[PDB]
Amino acid sequence: YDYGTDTCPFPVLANKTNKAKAVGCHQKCNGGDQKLTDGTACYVVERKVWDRMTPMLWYECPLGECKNGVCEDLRKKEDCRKGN
Amino acid sequence: AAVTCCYNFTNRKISVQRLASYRRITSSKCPKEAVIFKTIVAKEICADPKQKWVQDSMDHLDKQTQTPKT
Repeated sequence: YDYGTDTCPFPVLANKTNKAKAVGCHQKCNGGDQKLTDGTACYVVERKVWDRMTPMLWYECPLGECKNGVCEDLRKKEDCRKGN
Repeated sequence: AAVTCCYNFTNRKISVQRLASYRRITSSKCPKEAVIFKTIVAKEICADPKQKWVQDSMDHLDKQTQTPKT
């Protein structure tokens, strides 16, 4: 009973724009490595940090761009929050 | 409670015997509206709200919740 490795829900953080962004660019999914598509907007934030972020409160997040499943640092920061 | 998004959909129907519950992604902050099915072994699977089987499966799950038999 297998499912595609690209079908798992992915953790995100919302911002002041109209679209949330991915927390990192990869995660385990259905026994394999779910890598988001190259060029996906992401935050350079580890899942373990995201797990314990206080909901609702605004943080400053490091912006990035996915390449080969890694959120590459864009040396820019923006307001982010857990909870859409 | 809305802290995930679906980036792709499954491209095959899930037999309803495998399905336990579902949640809808309606937030415009996600790339697309989605349905997340939770299976009987706690897998979370993103699915297209526009496919009949997805809509039929939500209907069937809602009917079970509404008419349990002791």
